[PDB]
Amino acid sequence: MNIFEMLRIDEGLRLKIYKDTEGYYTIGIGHLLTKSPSLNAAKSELDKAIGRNCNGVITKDEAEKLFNQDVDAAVRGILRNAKLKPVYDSLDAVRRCALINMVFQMGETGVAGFTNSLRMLQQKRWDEAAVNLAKSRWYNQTPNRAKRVITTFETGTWDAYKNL
Repeated sequence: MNIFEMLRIDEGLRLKIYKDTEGYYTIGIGHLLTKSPSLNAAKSELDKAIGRNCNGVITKDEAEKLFNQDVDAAVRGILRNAKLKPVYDSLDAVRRCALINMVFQMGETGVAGFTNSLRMLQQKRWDEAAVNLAKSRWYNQTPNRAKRVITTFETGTWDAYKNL
């Protein structure tokens, strides 16, 4: 299993503009288009993103291209982030994937906000960190996905996804 397969399980794949769990216009593999309520603003962003008139629909290839960019930008974001980089550098390869997954879902800023949990992960206090992470709007709003990520940080294995 790798970051791509992991995120593919968590976000799903949709070839038609859709509304995410927060009600925002999304496409492909969790690619947020706009927080705006206008489906038109969404279609415009979509076209801007693919470089063609898509009329709200994209191919699998297009979805994958977007997904590659997004994973890439998530990693680069963590690496440029003064709060995130040290954590990421301290982690093993599996746990690194769990942090990338949070960043992909909630953005750099959002994750950078989990101060206490970040400190615990750095210190390698797995159990304590799994507990602190669960005390968040994130966990309450998308509990099954949060559980999988949290299990990944707790164990350092892909068990939560071997299921899936």
